[PDB]
Amino acid sequence: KRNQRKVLIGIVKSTKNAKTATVQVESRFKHPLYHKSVVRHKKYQAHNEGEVLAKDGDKVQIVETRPLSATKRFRIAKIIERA
Amino acid sequence: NIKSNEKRLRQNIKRNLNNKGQKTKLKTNVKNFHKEINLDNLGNVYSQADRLARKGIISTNRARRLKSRNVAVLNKT
Amino acid sequence: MVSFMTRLNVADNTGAKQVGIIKVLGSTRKRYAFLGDVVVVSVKDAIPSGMVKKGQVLRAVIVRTKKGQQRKDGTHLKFDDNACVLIKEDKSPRGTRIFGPVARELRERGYNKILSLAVEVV
Amino acid sequence: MVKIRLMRMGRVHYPTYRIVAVDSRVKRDGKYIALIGHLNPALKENKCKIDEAVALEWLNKGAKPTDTVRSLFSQTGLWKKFVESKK
RNA sequence: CAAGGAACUCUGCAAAUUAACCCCGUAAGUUAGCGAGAAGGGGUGCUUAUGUAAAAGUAAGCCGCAGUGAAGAACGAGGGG
RNA sequence: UCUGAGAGUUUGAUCCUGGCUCAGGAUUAACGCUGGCGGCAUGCCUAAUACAUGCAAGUCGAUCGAAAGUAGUAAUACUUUAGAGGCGAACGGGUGAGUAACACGUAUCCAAUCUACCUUAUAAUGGGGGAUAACUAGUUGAAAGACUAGCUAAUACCGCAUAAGAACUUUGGUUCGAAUCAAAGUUGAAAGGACCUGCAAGGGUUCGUUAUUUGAUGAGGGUGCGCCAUAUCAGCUAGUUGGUGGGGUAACGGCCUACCAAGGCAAUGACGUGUAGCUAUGCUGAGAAGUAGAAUAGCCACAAUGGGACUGAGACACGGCCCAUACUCCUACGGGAGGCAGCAGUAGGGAAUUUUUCACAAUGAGCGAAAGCUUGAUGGAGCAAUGCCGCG
RNA sequence: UGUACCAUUUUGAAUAAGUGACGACUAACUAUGUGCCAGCAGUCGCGGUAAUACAUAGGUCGCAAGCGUUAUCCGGAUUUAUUGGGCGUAAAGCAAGCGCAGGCGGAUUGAAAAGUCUGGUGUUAAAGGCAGCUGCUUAACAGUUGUAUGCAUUGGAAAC
Repeated sequence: KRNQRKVLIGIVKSTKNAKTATVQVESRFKHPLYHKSVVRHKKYQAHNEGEVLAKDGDKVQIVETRPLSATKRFRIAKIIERA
Repeated sequence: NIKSNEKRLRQNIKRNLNNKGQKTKLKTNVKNFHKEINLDNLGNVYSQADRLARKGIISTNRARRLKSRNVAVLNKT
Repeated sequence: MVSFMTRLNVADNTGAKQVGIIKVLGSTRKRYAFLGDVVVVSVKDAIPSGMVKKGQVLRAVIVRTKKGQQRKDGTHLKFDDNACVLIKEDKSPRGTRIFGPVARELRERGYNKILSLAVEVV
Repeated sequence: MVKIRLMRMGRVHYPTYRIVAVDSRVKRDGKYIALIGHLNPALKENKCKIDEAVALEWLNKGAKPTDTVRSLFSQTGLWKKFVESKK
């Protein structure tokens, strides 16, 4: 089983769009020449299958997959509890 | 212009006509299968698709996809 | 029957989209230019990259007429617009290509360069 | 068809070929997959050493030698270790 | 009233164009109210079906050169005193 | 283990802040002067401006018939293919206009893909039909031709028989949507050429055909991260966001479609502006790195300009087709033809960047069992002090 | 392509040198003429009747089949200061305050482990750069082998 995965913990902003949720990710990277460390946001997309209704504050995990549609590209893999 | 292109201009036309004639009879058989549904009609459709599946007129994956979507409506029962 | 101060289309590649009559030539009080008759004109609308700027005065040969004119053999040719070509003082157009059909009565007067460059003479 | 061909890597008047495992639809002296020894077809008396390692793999998963490559495959004994292991 | 379209003339005077309803679309400028119906375009007839409470609306079809088929409906743009 | 040089210049004179300039290399360089040779490399950066002219991918008779020609009394044998047919034509050449983005570098997944020639291995390479080039006759034009009616053969096409396993669904159970099994139903496969043998019967060899099972290979799709300036660019976007049914596509997918909702991106810079092919690399620097993307190589885009689609497995095709646009050329006024950013060469610009040169001898590619053919790819020669090096 | 090359092969010093500067920076100095005029110039600046700066002559030196000038890139330039700059008087602290976002932020214990460190694996085309070597009569040059770098993934560590 040689398919790869990107385990990136995110945060669900809003699923107002029907059965589709918006997740936010914070990757920490070193600035190329200043050597300082900064963390940036990059919103991602995963559609609600219906198992759990993620409200505000739900932070989950994401796995790769085929292109499900334009601007909707990844699917949920593992869900972590609220806070 | 170079000689070895207008010769191909002659050869292509007749097989273009032949392939169009085959494509349209595929299409009319498929229409026949929509207007009435039975095993015999779709079996004719399978055979007629496999005729071109031997050659490169229709892409073979197209043939399989269409016959799959036809067995899909066969599966109404 | 193109007359004095008659804006009319242009039928070559000089870029002279809209041109008006300024005087009909050949005699006093001509007041009419049938097929073939040479007129002087003044370009009132052109294309930016044209060999003739706006406001020049030039002589032109009419080719197409809306009113038409009876021909000798009985036929009566008639177009649906007014056209011309931009000649340069002997017989030759200021352009290289001619758009649309051109009448035949230009054959006798001269202008054989136009008929050579014409797409289809009628 | 992936073809074992010649690549004239060298100065003027001095060809110096590295034997190449390159596809048919590739120009001369272009990018390839694996390297096959080299050649200096001006110096004689075994100036034509070849790796013998991945060339046999290429032949065993599809490869087409050429006449100048036929020559090199002849003396070194590639045929007597290839066509018999074929069976 | 054919062709031309202000060449008339002291001046587009007079005459000519647009015109109703519905639908797109509307600039510069401004005292922020306006400009503005700005400008510039599209549809209307009949029949069936679908329309909803009526009708507008929508789909299909038919006819004529033409479908507020007649009658009644704003011609604008730019600059200046 | 690598390696870091300064100097002149504001003052009556001094220290400092600070700017300018020079001492070092490098060029797709050019200009002035001078100029002997050899070797190596390089030689439009301006106009992806327009082009006189010649050559740039054709091959195959052991595919076909037929034609022409030669030996032959004849039978026959040999040479070429105008045409039909096989492959090649999509590689190889050139240029960098466009493109600020999954275009490129790079790491990946394709449970989303396909891939003829090449590769392991298997089943068969049966029998019919109907057609058409060429030819002839005619119409018709100087020709390009075009059209009209008969004639043909094939490895051109089309049915038919049986499918080893496939292809797709039906049924049963297996494993962590994939894969494998069992049974059923439907369905589709060829082409023969040359040769040996064989009195024959028939058997076989080489070249060829289809269906199959691994691959090699190539192309395509998607994502990560990186990959310009500009806020004297604040909102941008309505197939845009998401779902449903269908179609479509090699495959995923608002890609399209009929229905529903208004959503989505955006200061961590959306949208816009201008800029630019990206990368390896070259020059410089000790270095962090600054800088151009030369020759060359991987990837990308293009073929007068703009669209469309056939065929091909692979093109939306640099010297294929249709259409339109612009330009040019030829003509017998009836009509046509073309797309030098291929190699040379011309015109213009520029200050400036070369021979209308030879050969497949070698690599190669393509075809052809084989002889062999084409190659302005390539290899060579001519020119240039343009650069590096050596010798006078 | 009789090609390079070889061969006591023929003759013969015969068949071949220019270029820039000379006040300093920066090695190289005298004379004649000109006399704020002609002209020079990268910077400082030279000449209004003794000019080592202008023009020439002689001489000298710096390169040399190339020498100079112009144009572009990096350096020197720490003159964009991450390595590697300052803000009283030399350019530079907003007139001051309340303050969202963001940046940074006391001590102690545990966990996870993104960063952080190290282990393996894969990968990062050739040429080119570096070093060795080989072959060109030797460098110019051609070729061989070795040589970095980054990323993904995987085993750990657990100071911060």
